[PDB]
Amino acid sequence: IGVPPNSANLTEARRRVFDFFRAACRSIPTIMDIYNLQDVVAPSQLRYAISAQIRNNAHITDPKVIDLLIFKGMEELTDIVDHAKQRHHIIGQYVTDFLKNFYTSNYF
Amino acid sequence: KRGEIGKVSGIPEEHLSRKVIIYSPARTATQSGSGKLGKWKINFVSTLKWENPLMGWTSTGDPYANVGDSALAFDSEEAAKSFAERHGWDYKVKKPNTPLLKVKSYSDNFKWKGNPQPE
Amino acid sequence: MDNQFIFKYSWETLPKKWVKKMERSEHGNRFDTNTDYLFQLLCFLKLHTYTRVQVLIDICGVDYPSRKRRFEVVYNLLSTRYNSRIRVQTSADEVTRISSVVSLFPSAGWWEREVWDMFGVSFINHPDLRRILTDYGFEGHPLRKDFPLSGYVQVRYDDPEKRVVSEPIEMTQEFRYFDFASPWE
Amino acid sequence: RSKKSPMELISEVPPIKVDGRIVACEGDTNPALGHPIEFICLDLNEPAICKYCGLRYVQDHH
Amino acid sequence: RNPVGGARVHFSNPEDAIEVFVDGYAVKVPKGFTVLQACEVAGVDIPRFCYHSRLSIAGNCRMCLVEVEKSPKPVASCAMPALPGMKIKTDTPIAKKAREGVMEFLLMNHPLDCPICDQGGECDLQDQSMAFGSDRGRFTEMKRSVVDKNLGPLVKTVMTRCIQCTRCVRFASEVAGVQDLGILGRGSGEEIGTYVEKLMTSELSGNVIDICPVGALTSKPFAFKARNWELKATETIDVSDAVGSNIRVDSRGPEVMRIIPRLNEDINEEWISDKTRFCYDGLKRQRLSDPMIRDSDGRFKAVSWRDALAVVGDIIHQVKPDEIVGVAGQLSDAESMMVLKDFVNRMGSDNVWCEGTAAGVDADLRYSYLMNTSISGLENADLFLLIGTQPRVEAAMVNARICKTVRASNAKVGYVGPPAEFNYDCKHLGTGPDTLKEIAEGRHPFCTALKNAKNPAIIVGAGLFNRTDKNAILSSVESIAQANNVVRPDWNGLNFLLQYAAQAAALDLGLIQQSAKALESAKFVYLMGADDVNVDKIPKDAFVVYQGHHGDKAVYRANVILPASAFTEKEGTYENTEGFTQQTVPAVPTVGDARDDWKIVRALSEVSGVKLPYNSIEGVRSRIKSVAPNLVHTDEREPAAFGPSLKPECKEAMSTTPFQTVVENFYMTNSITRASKIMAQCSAVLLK
Amino acid sequence: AWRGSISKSMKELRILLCQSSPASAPTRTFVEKNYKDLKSLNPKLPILIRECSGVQPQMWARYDMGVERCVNLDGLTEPQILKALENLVKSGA
Ligand SMILES: CCCCCCCCCCCC(=O)SCCNC(=O)CCNC(=O)[C@H](O)C(C)(C)COP(=O)(O)O
Ligand code: SF4
Ligand code: SF4
Ligand code: FES
Ligand SMILES: [Zn+2]
Repeated sequence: IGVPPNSANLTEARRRVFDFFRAACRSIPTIMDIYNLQDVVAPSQLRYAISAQIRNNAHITDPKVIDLLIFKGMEELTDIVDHAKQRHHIIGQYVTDFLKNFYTSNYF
Repeated sequence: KRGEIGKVSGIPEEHLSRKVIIYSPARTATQSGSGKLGKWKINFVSTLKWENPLMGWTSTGDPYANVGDSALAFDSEEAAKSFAERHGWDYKVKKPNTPLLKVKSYSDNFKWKGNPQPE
Repeated sequence: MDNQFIFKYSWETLPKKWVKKMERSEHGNRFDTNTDYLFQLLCFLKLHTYTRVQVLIDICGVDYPSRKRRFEVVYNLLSTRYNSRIRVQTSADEVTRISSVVSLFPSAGWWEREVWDMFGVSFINHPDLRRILTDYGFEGHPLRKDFPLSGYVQVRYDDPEKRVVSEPIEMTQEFRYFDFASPWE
Repeated sequence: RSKKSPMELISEVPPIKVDGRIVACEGDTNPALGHPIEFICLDLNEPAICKYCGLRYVQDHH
Repeated sequence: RNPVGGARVHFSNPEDAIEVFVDGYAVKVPKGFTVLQACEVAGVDIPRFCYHSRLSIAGNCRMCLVEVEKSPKPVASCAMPALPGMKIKTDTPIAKKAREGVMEFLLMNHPLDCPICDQGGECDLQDQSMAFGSDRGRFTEMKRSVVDKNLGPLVKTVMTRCIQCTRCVRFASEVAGVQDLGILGRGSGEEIGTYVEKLMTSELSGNVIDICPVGALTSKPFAFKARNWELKATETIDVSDAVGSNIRVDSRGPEVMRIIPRLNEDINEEWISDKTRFCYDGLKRQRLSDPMIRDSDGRFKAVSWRDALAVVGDIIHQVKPDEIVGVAGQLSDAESMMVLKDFVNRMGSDNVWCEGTAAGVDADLRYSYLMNTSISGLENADLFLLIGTQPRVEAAMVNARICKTVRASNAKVGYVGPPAEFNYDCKHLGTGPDTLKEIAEGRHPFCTALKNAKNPAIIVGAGLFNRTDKNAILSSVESIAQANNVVRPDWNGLNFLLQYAAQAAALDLGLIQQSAKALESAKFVYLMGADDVNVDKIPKDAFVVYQGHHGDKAVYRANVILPASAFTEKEGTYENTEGFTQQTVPAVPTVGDARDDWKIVRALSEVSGVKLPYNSIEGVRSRIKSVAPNLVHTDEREPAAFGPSLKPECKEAMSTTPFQTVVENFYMTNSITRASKIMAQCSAVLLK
Repeated sequence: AWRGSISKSMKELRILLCQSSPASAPTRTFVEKNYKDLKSLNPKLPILIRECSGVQPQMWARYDMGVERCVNLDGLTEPQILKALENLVKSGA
């Protein structure tokens, strides 16, 4: 339905994180069989990829930032659910050094 | 520090670690008016600009080539610092140089030049 | 009704806590209110007998990257019966959510969606709030002063994979910014 | 002909003869279709070159 | 209100501050501060054509007219001194119609050559005409004209478009110090010129380009190259000399178009030297773009970075732990010199010094090689004792301060050294250290003049450090300083003048030559931008590796060559003669396949088999904090800590040879100017 | 005795001290009266003095291979600073 108002405390933020992750999982088979990909990728590893993406922003403290990040998460998920994203965009998107940089360019 | 707004901005992550310079541009020497002072800008160092090998046009691959000049102007140093801090850029503030007004009088043109003492 | 009559009556009739800032000029009567009283103020202006604002013209948005409340959403309104034009504007933020007005004016849905698309200002309890103008998978909000004019990504056709793909931008000729601003102004 | 660039083609036009200290150059005979008027003080013995057209003016007297 | 342009008002007398009403808003200004300056304090910007804040006040062009309640006629705000309780009026019909009336007269005889004027986009005449002017235009008769007379290879003049504001004349008479430009004639038709064939032959003679408001005087090398709006303005510093003058590099794409001085009240004060201004041409001349390898037959063949670095790392192992001498350059930021020093030290050798007069300079207490008195502080000196320095060709922007002090405060100068031409009256005491011995004795009236003069300054040039009796001469000048009491807790008089940009930072990092026998029996020579060190001293079998951006002489005798980056496309820090540390901005991209100096040195270090703690520009700066921490504090005016009493005694006799100049051609000092086309033709007719 | 045998033990002895010197005052008092006497009997030894107002009082030393053995003297005394220089010299040999 409509956009949730806000989260006053971090407990509601964690609850919304869990709800978003659960919804993304319940939507994992439809995106498996709508893009016509069954054997190329198993549904298991997408769960780990989503978990890693969620855990990436672990240092966020502001509840509003958490809410807006979760909203962007639902937006991306809904875009993927519809046959709107380009073919195999998801699989490509969701998968000393000093000398190495020096031999290529000055800007590293 | 505090790059949460940088995280939610949606811009490519590799551009969040750019080093930027914050300064107030000084008055040009070729003009005497001071109607272009007191405004602070963030200076992304868009150094890499090669030359197109068909017509000599200046090509570029840096998305921030002219952002800090054409747009994104701040009315104060604090606003620019807060902006760069919010977007998680490694800023480096450069304080501007201000002219020092000195007592200048027209009569100083015409001095007694002392007394013709032997020397 | 006369522009000054709207000024006087609305300022006297309105609750005092709703309007933080208000302006009268020939350009247009302006009511700068808080972010949370916006819904109530719009509801009052829609239903009151003397001030019957029935149609919402558009929902604008201005980015000021020099103040704490960076964005500023502007609601242009029109009173068809009394032939007046009132303008209500509030201040927003990158993360602050502002109450929607789709319940009052159903036409505001697309304008709120495009404001979210361009400036990234979310709207509370807005049904089906998603990007409307920019393409699918777009990253960043173009109308912010931060967004480069040319953008971050390009579009081309790649032969190894028979589809249209995207790369980081590589301009053949950079946008030449001409600084015409001069002193004595 | 096109082998003569304007660099070496404007130099083959003989300098104009005029009396007085200064002369007004407008380019075309119609002032609106020429360049902005350019008064040049032709006092040196070298011909004075108009900066817009490149036409050279020299003083017949003296 | 706040002052326009952020101008700072210095109240030398808190009690004396007359209060005036600029437009009804009362402000307080000290004694003096002519009506124009009072309005400047109160945030009101007044039109001006003849008034320059750096020159003497002149009253012509009548453009800054304002209305004072107790004045019948409109007064020239740029000349009328402030009085207590004035009611000034700026936005008044009198003070306005005055401005349109004056500017109509200004524009009635101006030529119509705006599309071809090189100052089209930044002309004060048209910018003020749009704001403070009437659009109609009434003049219809024939205008006047003035013929153009050549002067200088680098000052293109079109005197037709010259409002007679006499600003150039006052500049040449006061700041430049050479009187060659003057105003000739009477009435309508007065010209400005030298009246003869002479050209402006002055070191800071290119500043007439900026100071002239209209496009009458414009730079000849930049003739019609570009417009101001299509120029990206970058604020960097200069490396041509050791003054470190602030500049403003203007670039259109990947090349530098022009260099414009930047205001800095403590270093250069809105002026720059010609060598600084016109060295931008060299950055696009013959430059090293790819690494090269010396062949068996002497041919140069470009290779990849991996190949050349592999060759250098293979050859460096074969040599002894000693004989790995590495010489820095005069154009090398502090980070690169630190990386070079660390790299050489980790190889077991300590033969590292700075290009140009670094044989045995102590670099020990930070005042024996520094300009202890601030450059802005030279204006309070009452006597100068220039010792073998000739600061007209080594430091062009210090002679400006010296001449400004001489003409304003009427000081005395006692130049000692080889014969030279000065912009000011100087008393040539002598040519050698015998004159110093006389000064320490008093066999001349100048000893009495120095003893009776408070706040004296003794400037010692860097050339004296090359002499074998560096310690004896330094002890002699120190005894002169102590006996005459020029150094005080409230005023430090003794100071030294360096000549290279990368010299103060080189001495701060502690890289100093220890033995005069180096570069003689040492095989591995790492010439890091040292383009002028005598290559005849290096032995034939040395495998000299050259790291630089311009190759003029060391390139011929060099083995494997690593291209470098100039100062306009790097970031590292440079230090001033007075200990001021300031950074550089990467205005333009690097040409060819070249990297930063410190990056190349660190890559060589890693290839050679030794590991350094740092791998980024931030890591090098942290390392510098442990060797010369003052090089990482940019905006700090830290004074000298200790006095000169800590120096041990030097009992050796001084010398018998008079002082010798160090720079012969002012226009060819570094490889940037030595490879420039404009500088070469400037150093052909402007030599004398 | 030990003062003379420093040049053959290390090279490039660095001393850092603040200008205001809330805690660098002992270091300044050490260096002012124990520099001329040291360098007079220790020729051809670079003993660098770098101030950089707003920095801690370190004391560094570079040996033959470039190894670096900083000694922090923030809260020491002049005899204790001298003994720190002692143990710094002996570690080099
Ligand atoms: C095909 C897939 C479609 C959708 C793709 C979407 C991919 C991106 C997903 C959204 C990315 C986001 O950042 S949206 C969600 C962002 N939310 C957060 O990052 C919460 C911050 N972390 C915490 O609260 C805790 O540390 C926590 C780690 C939760 C637990 O650890 P503990 O309990 O010990 O405390
Ligand atoms: S000096 Fe100014 S007004 Fe005169 S022609 Fe040039 S741009 Fe136009
Ligand atoms: S040449 Fe330039 S500075 Fe000199 S009087 Fe003319 S306009 Fe003024
Ligand atoms: S600017 Fe003051 S009279 Fe010319
Ligand atoms: Zn013509």
